[PDB]
Amino acid sequence: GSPGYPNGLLSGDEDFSSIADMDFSALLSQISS
Amino acid sequence: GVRKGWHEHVTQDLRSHLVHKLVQAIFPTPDPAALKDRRMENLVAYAKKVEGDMYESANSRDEYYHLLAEKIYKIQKELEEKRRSRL
Repeated sequence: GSPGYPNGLLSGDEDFSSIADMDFSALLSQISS
Repeated sequence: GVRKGWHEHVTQDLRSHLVHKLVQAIFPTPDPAALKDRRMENLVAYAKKVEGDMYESANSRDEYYHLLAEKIYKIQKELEEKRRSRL
C-alpha cells in the first residue's frame, strides 16, 4: 500500500517559483547597476 | 535498506557539483564573484536542501541524478513564462 507518497502539495515546488522570479531580477541589477 | 552502487559512489565533492549543476540551470554565472553574493546564496539554500530528498527517494544512480535534473528543466519552464507571455 502506497509507494511513498511525498509531502508538499501546491506549496512544495510552487512556493520557490515566486522567489525564483524575484531573485533573477536582483542578480541582473547587481552586475550592471 | 539495501545499499547500491550510488551510495559508495557519491562523495562530499559530488554533492557540491550537484548544487553547482543546479545553480547554473536556475541562473548562469557571468562572474565567479556572483557565487559569493547574498541573493545567490538564498536559492543555494533551496538546492542545498533537495539533494537529501533524492537520497531517501532514489535507489539508483540514474534516478538520483534524474530527480535533481527534473527540477533543472522544470525551473527552466517558469523563466520561459516571463519571456514569451511576460506572466
